[PDB]
Amino acid sequence: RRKWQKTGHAVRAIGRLSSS
Amino acid sequence: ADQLTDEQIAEFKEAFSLFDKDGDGTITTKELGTVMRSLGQNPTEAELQDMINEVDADGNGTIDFPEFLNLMARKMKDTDSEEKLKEAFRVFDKDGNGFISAAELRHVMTNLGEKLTDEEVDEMIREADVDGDGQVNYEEFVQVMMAK
Ligand SMILES: [Ca+2]
Ligand SMILES: [Ca+2]
Ligand SMILES: [Ca+2]
Ligand SMILES: [Ca+2]
Repeated sequence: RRKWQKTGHAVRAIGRLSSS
Repeated sequence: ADQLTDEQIAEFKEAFSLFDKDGDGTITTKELGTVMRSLGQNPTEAELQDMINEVDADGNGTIDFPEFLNLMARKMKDTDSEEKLKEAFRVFDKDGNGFISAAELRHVMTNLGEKLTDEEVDEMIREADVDGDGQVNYEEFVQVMMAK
């Protein structure tokens, strides 16, 4: 359930770590 | 903001598990690097260490769950969020035609280690497919990703 969201959280974490 | 419900914490814990391959509770440069490359990125060792240092509150060289949780709980400004949502869209949009198809979604999830059936992916595409064109654009992408 909400596998798309779980997956999205990971991808988003990478973007936040890259810090622009 | 950090007024996370247990349901949200559990969801973030599962996302953490995609990185934490050996399940020891910490993310190393090796693990972070593996995930980024399966997504098409090519980071250097220094870049990986620098990324970990950003959230390494205890200085142990790795990212544990509490640190990952704080990273995800952080609220950022609009001009930051928009750009980051766009960067995220680009990851799934493999062929870069401005849309996300079933194949591309399945591809990113498969590389991440998740086992999806052919039906599950098509079910997901239809839930987010508002305008009914079989694919998912940026607006539909933002709605599904940031849901809850
Ligand atoms: Ca680990
Ligand atoms: Ca740490
Ligand atoms: Ca596409
Ligand atoms: Ca659509």
